[PDB]
Amino acid sequence: RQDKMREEGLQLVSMIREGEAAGACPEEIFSALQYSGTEVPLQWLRSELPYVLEMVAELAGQQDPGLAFSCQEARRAWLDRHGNLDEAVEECVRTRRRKVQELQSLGSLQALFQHGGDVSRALTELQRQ
Amino acid sequence: GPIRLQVTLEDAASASSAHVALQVHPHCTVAALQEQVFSELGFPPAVQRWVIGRCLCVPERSLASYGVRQDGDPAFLYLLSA
Repeated sequence: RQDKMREEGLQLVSMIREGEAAGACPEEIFSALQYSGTEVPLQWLRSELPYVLEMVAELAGQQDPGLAFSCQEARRAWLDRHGNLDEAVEECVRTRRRKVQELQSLGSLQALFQHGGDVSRALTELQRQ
Repeated sequence: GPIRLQVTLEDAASASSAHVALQVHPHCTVAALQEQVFSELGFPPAVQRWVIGRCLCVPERSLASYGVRQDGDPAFLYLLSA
């Protein structure tokens, strides 16, 4: 008395195992719980998350234009920040700035958007005429 | 000073035969614990997911942040299926 800590731990481990069995990584389950604590995070990912990633993308694009964001970049920032929307947007625009800076020649922007922030997929596709 | 942390190892396959106790400083970071479990128990930190209470731990924070206070405080180490 009283280590309900172990109860909460077992609960999260349960949801993490269930997520892993459905292809969801623990960061997805935990990010779902931390951003509006849905009692089912598996339903929440498919159900409520798309508009939230769209939110990260809209705020991120509005913050430091022009450097549009892809859904994959917003998702990666969102998961990398365990669901913290402001941190997610900041890391999103920060990582995209890193990716346009990383390119050898361009500035171009369409290539990174079109290939979900993949530096070398946008690099290989933008080598065209 | 050091405290007895009650790590319960959890895996994709698991029901409680394997428990572990680790002396850790609450002021030490979760990353430091990850390196400790790497050398001690042989688990690479890339596969380690620490759960303390209702939190999937971030390696930058201290165990006290979640938080490790008394001895015997329970933690869970979920290992990923590489």
